[PDB]
Amino acid sequence: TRQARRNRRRRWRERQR
RNA sequence: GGCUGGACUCGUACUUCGGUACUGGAGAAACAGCC
Repeated sequence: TRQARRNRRRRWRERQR
């Protein structure tokens, strides 16, 4: 599913926010 | 959270109008796994 990018991309990206 | 993604509900695109697809969009690094 898309909830992988919403956990993989989400975990590497939130780090920036 | 130290790491991954399997649903949701949305917003937005599509589309048979069901339903899926976009986390270069959130609630929410929530829940599951290991907890």
